[PDB]
Amino acid sequence: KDDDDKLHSQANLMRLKSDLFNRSPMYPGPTKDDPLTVYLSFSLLDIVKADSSTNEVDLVYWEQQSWKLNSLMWDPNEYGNITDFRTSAADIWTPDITAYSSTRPVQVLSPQNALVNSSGHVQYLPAQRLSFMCDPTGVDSEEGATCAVKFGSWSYGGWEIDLKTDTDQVDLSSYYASSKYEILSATQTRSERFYECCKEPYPDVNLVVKFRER
Amino acid sequence: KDDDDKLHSQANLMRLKSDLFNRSPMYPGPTKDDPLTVYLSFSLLDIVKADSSTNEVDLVYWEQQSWKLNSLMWDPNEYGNITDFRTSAADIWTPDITAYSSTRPVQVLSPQNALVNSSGHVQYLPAQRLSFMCDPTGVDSEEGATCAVKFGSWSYGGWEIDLKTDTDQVDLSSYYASSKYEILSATQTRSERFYECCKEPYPDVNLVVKFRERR
Amino acid sequence: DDDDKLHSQANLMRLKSDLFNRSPMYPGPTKDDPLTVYLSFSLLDIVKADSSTNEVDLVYWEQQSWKLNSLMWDPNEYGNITDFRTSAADIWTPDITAYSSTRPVQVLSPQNALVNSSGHVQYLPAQRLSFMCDPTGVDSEEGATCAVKFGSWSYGGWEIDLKTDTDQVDLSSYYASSKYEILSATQTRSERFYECCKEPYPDVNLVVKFRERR
Amino acid sequence: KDDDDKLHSQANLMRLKSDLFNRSPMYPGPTKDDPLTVYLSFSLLDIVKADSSTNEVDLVYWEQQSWKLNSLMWDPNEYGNITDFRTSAADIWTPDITAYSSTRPVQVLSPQNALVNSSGHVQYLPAQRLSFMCDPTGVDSEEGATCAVKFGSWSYGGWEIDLKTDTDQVDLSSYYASSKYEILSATQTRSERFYECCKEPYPDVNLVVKFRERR
Amino acid sequence: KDDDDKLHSQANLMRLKSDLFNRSPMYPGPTKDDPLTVYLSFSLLDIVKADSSTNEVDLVYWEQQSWKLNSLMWDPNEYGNITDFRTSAADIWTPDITAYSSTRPVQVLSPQNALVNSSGHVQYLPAQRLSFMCDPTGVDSEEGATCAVKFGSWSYGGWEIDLKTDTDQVDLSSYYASSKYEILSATQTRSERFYECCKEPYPDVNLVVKFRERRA
Ligand SMILES: CCN1C[C@]2(COC(=O)c3ccccc3N3C(=O)C[C@H](C)C3=O)CC[C@H](OC)[C@@]34[C@@H]5C[C@H]6[C@H](OC)[C@@H]5[C@](O)(C[C@@H]6OC)[C@@](O)([C@@H](OC)[C@H]23)[C@@H]14
Ligand SMILES: CCN1C[C@]2(COC(=O)c3ccccc3N3C(=O)C[C@H](C)C3=O)CC[C@H](OC)[C@@]34[C@@H]5C[C@H]6[C@H](OC)[C@@H]5[C@](O)(C[C@@H]6OC)[C@@](O)([C@@H](OC)[C@H]23)[C@@H]14
Ligand SMILES: CCN1C[C@]2(COC(=O)c3ccccc3N3C(=O)C[C@H](C)C3=O)CC[C@H](OC)[C@@]34[C@@H]5C[C@H]6[C@H](OC)[C@@H]5[C@](O)(C[C@@H]6OC)[C@@](O)([C@@H](OC)[C@H]23)[C@@H]14
Ligand SMILES: CCN1C[C@]2(COC(=O)c3ccccc3N3C(=O)C[C@H](C)C3=O)CC[C@H](OC)[C@@]34[C@@H]5C[C@H]6[C@H](OC)[C@@H]5[C@](O)(C[C@@H]6OC)[C@@](O)([C@@H](OC)[C@H]23)[C@@H]14
Ligand SMILES: CCN1C[C@]2(COC(=O)c3ccccc3N3C(=O)C[C@H](C)C3=O)CC[C@H](OC)[C@@]34[C@@H]5C[C@H]6[C@H](OC)[C@@H]5[C@](O)(C[C@@H]6OC)[C@@](O)([C@@H](OC)[C@H]23)[C@@H]14
Ligand SMILES: *[C@@H]1O[C@H](CO)[C@@H](O[C@@H]2O[C@H](CO)[C@@H](O)[C@H](O)[C@H]2NC(C)=O)[C@H](O)[C@H]1NC(C)=O
Ligand SMILES: *[C@@H]1O[C@H](CO)[C@@H](O[C@@H]2O[C@H](CO)[C@@H](O)[C@H](O)[C@H]2NC(C)=O)[C@H](O)[C@H]1NC(C)=O
Ligand SMILES: *[C@@H]1O[C@H](CO)[C@@H](O[C@@H]2O[C@H](CO)[C@@H](O)[C@H](O)[C@H]2NC(C)=O)[C@H](O)[C@H]1NC(C)=O
Ligand SMILES: *[C@@H]1O[C@H](CO)[C@@H](O)[C@H](O)[C@H]1NC(C)=O
Ligand SMILES: *[C@@H]1O[C@H](CO)[C@@H](O)[C@H](O)[C@H]1NC(C)=O
Ligand SMILES: *[C@@H]1O[C@H](CO)[C@@H](O)[C@H](O)[C@H]1NC(C)=O
Ligand SMILES: *[C@@H]1O[C@H](CO)[C@@H](O)[C@H](O)[C@H]1NC(C)=O
Ligand SMILES: [Mg+2]
Ligand SMILES: [Mg+2]
Ligand SMILES: [Mg+2]
Ligand SMILES: [Mg+2]
Repeated sequence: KDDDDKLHSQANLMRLKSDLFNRSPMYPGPTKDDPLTVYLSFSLLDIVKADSSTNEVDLVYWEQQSWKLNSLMWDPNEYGNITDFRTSAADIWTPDITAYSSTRPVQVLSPQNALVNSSGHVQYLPAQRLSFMCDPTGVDSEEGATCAVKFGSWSYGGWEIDLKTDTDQVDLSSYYASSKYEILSATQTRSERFYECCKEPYPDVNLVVKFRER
Repeated sequence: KDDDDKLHSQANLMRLKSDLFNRSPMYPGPTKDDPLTVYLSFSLLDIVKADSSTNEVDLVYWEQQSWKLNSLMWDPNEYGNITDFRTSAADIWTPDITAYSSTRPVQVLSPQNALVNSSGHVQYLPAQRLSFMCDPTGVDSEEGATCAVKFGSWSYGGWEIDLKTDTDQVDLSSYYASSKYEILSATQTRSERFYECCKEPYPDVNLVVKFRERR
Repeated sequence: DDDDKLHSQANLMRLKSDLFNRSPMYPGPTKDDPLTVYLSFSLLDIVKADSSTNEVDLVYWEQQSWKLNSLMWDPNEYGNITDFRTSAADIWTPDITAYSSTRPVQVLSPQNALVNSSGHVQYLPAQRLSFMCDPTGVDSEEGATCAVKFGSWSYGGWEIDLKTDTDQVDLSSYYASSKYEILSATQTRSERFYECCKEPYPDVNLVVKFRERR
Repeated sequence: KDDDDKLHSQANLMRLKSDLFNRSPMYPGPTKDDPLTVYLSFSLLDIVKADSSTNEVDLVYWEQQSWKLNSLMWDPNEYGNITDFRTSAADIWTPDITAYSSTRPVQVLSPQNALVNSSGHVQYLPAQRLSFMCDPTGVDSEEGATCAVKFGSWSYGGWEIDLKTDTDQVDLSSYYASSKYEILSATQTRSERFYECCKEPYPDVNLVVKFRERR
Repeated sequence: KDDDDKLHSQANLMRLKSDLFNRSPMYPGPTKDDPLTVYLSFSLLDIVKADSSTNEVDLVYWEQQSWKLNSLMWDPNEYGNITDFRTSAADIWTPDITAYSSTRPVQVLSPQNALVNSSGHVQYLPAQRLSFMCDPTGVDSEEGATCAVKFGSWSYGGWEIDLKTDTDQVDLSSYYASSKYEILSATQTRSERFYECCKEPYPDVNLVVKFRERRA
């Protein structure tokens, strides 16, 4: 009936995945000769705690990571008109973006699952709680306090992975209104850094947040 | 013989799980062409802590999840008139339902097991302790504090996974009599979210709790 | 005697291979193959009673024991081995939970079971459980009282039956210098029934009367 | 060259590790017909905290375990004259020795790796942080306070696993000079019990620590 | 075309990793007959907390580790002129190197991935947070406190793994300027210790740190 169509779609999905993760090897990761661009964007849910005894602030946020792999492309016509699929992030290569000034291991607040689609684009959007080095002086004033945290590849330079922000403005829309702290401003900026060691540029995305007690 | 029956019974179950799990590849997940409906529900047990300095609350509750897969269906006459069986939750596909509001990784307080039966209905009922953003303010008065947390699939829209609920009434019959906090109202409310960007519905269940200090 | 030692080990490996490799792991109890599990508690310490969260922390040993026909053997075929120790991971274990725990149960002991030729299993693991309790009275003479129910999570009385050896919780191992004194501890079986759905459910109720020491 | 010496070096070890682990099953454990002697010795590094509110003390120490297995023996002449090698603690069998009074799961501060040598002796030294039941009362005085914690096999009796101890003196040579607590005495004593149940003796090693606030 | 080079790139590196890892057995570890030198280097980041009740301190740093294995070499010519690659550190051998005075299990703040190059050199650099035994006394003083922590192999002696440092100067350039505590000095120094038990040396690197409550 109509639900035989349900079967073919299940069968078609299995088949696509098989073609992708079994018939073909897992991605070795970007190389100088296969540079990759990773798009990074932040949405800030809560500032849970600002600790002036340890100088550590706790953020809860979503981090949108996306990038494209030719290895992940397919023609939806051969696979029953499937233009995408959800999958565990264990089954696909994921980038090593990390907070550079984490003071604690990051806690993952969301299922770790990615969306892949026919163009070979991947959307990974992990929700997480980060503790990072922040001195909150003046959080209780009106001018407020400001803390920065940088994100980027741990093991890869600009010639292998390239960071870009699609928007310079941090997304404040889902932030918690009844949170102890209120956001004056938050901005995600991209930078490039150099070392005498090597001529390769090293990108980071610097997250700057201004906030006060509420 | 009584023993011979116990024997056949077992073998039957092994064969049955074998047919589903070994012989067919585990279910790939829902698609638009093959949507899934998940029924949620909540049973309240304890509000353990309300933290005024961080604005977080600790809740201990049962979250009931149900769904149906044709893949899990079988004929009881085929396998010993077995109408249902228990299984480890890692043996079956489970839905990526998550509280969108959590401040700490959820902790599981019970075995992870699911009931499954002949028509392919899965029943999963994890006990959990959750910390989420809430404002305790006013919990020391008569009106109490009201807090809320949204649950829904993290990776899936309403055209793949659709959220539903038995009732709008949270189950308090199991709530801890001696808890530091007493519960005034508790509700589970469904809604669908729509974005500028996309035509697809994004459902959630909204758990709303009204609570105050016990004395 | 060396050879005798080598033959004892060969025998044990062979007995083990027959159960966990020759035949596939027990699917668990059912209506037509029900199981009885005996529970007995031994109370070690009450480490903390928190008045602010209404939580109590306990250290205790939980004796679980049961019979499985698939675990039987005739010692003569196997070098007169009448019992062995095994990793609890290797055998089906009943799913018994504290119903009113407020944290994940912490395991203090190696998880290892005793099996013998009649097919009886004995598993005792030391745990720290924190659960829902009202401490008030703990600073009085009469003392505070708390209770926790233990039973199966996903099985009913028709599949798993609960039973106790005695109604007397064992205090013989209870820490003398503990912050809290144990006035009484009882362990009582009860069956939960419904008008609605016809299958009994069991549980064992650990009730503890305790006060601050003087 | 001096390279060839290194290649045989590696190959003989890979070879030796394979003959023990791959071509032979893992040791089933001690039995009444095949008993094993375990040596337990302690070295104290720190007493981190005494908590007078819960009556628990937190201790950092090395626990040295030694035993000899016939199935770990080899002739050095036959592999490269290799008399010993380091392996992951998970590759071999380990005795299950536990603090009987621990109030939290133990935390390992060190890699888990053992040393094995040609006569079948194994030496395993995990650095651990343990919390055990102790009443700190008197730790602010001159006599200090005294606690004890028994270690032993959880699942095996004296006819299967035989506990012995190196010294009655717990090694203080590595203890931390600047600790909030000074150690007056630390001793490790072997002991055995009997039960109404059985004739088989149960050994434990009793670690008794006397300490007081340094100042 | 342009994308052809891309493929050969991907294929080449999958082939290289296959020859080293799936074709050859993971390295058995150093031996007295095949010893190894690991270099340690420290870059100090934050002293997060100093606990004067328990005398433990919490520290954040990067620890650079490098060694060389002949078994990890290749000719870049046979292999598309790949001169190095990134990999998970679970796929290679890593030295067991522990802070000896740790009071709580080390936490890792970064991805455990390591870089390997055609000469055979391996370079591994985790961020960690360490609780270790230190008495913060006179951290109030303008003169500060002083603490040290030892690092070495847990299971290996000096004839199997020899421990070295590139500079006796700890790298402070990445230190957090707004930290509760300021760094007066940090040194990293190689020690060697003999026991009666054996005539074999046991190396360690000592990290010595003098800090005080920051006043800016
Ligand atoms: C390998 C670990 N990795 C972490 C680093 C760390 O980067 C940062 O922390 C950082 C980056 C930009 C701006 C500020 C940064 N920063 C600080 O330095 C202080 C605080 C932690 C912070 O936010 C990421 C980028 C790069 O790795 C691809 C590094 C650089 C690559 C290259 C550079 O050495 C000159 C540098 C590394 O030192 C090691 C490498 O040597 C092979 C590295 O550890 C980081 O140094 C900042 C830096 C490398
Ligand atoms: C994959 C992660 N996922 C988590 C999200 C997040 O859900 C929520 O946060 C949320 C949902 C319903 C009601 C309230 C929610 N909420 C908030 O938004 C903040 C407030 C405190 C709260 O609890 C749910 C499921 C959906 O994807 C199935 C999302 C939407 C799908 C679609 C939507 O774009 C607007 C939106 C996503 O941005 C990603 C996609 O962009 C193509 C997503 O990350 C979440 O946005 C909130 C939203 C997607
Ligand atoms: C898998 C979840 N499971 C946990 C439950 C939980 O039971 C209890 O918590 C409980 C049982 C007896 C007495 C008191 C109990 N109790 C509470 O209810 C909380 C309070 C702190 C406490 O101790 C165990 C037994 C049974 O499952 C075998 C349950 C019952 C079986 C049946 C019953 O519903 C009709 C009931 C369930 O609601 C769901 C089931 O529907 C398939 C269940 O979730 C638990 O409800 C008590 C109850 C089921
Ligand atoms: C299997 C778990 N195991 C832990 C036990 C418990 O050991 C102790 O805690 C202990 C031992 C000696 C002296 C004092 C002990 N002790 C206390 O019991 C109080 C105090 C907190 C403490 O540390 C040690 C090992 C032994 O079997 C290896 C036990 C005994 C073997 C035998 C004994 O039955 C009485 C007893 C067990 O009950 C189980 C067995 O059933 C036949 C056992 O659980 C422990 O009983 C305390 C006792 C067994
Ligand atoms: C595998 C355990 N191992 C850890 C050890 C532990 O290291 C230290 O604690 C340590 C080492 C050098 C200098 C100071 C150390 N130390 C202290 O001991 C106290 C102070 C806080 C500190 O950091 C590392 C080096 C060596 O193994 C490579 C050890 C020594 C080799 C030899 C020595 O015994 C005579 C000594 C060991 O006792 C056991 C060994 O016998 C197999 C060992 O456990 C450690 O003893 C310190 C010591 C061995
Ligand atoms: C699959 O995913 C990628 C990434 O979202 C899609 O590429 C984007 O598609 C939108 C559609 O308008 C464009 O606006 C974007 O410019 C495209 N790239 C980016 C990063 O902006 C792609 O179209 C999707 N394809 C399918 C079959 O669904
Ligand atoms: C197997 O599982 C399904 C799912 O619960 C059962 O279908 C339910 O049956 C109950 C009892 O009559 C009804 O109240 C519900 O309306 C049904 N579904 C739902 C969504 O609640 C089915 O009855 C079970 N089969 C057996 C063993 O009787
Ligand atoms: C295996 O252990 C069980 C106990 O766990 C033994 O069963 C005991 O049998 C005796 C004699 O009938 C009873 O007195 C005990 O009550 C039983 N145990 C308990 C506490 O229920 C069984 O005998 C052992 N197997 C063999 C044959 O040695
Ligand atoms: C199923 O149940 C019927 C009784 O209702 C029984 O007679 C029949 O034998 C059972 N089927 C099998 C295969 O045992
Ligand atoms: C030990 O074995 C090695 C390698 O075969 C050999 O070269 C060496 O001579 C042996 N030692 C002795 C004393 O024979
Ligand atoms: C192996 O270690 C044991 C325990 O110390 C010892 O008796 C023996 O001398 C050692 N033998 C070798 C080959 O090193
Ligand atoms: C690899 O490592 C060594 C040590 O850093 C370095 O000197 C050598 O140049 C590197 N090989 C290259 C350049 O690819
Ligand atoms: Mg028959
Ligand atoms: Mg013989
Ligand atoms: Mg040769
Ligand atoms: Mg070509």
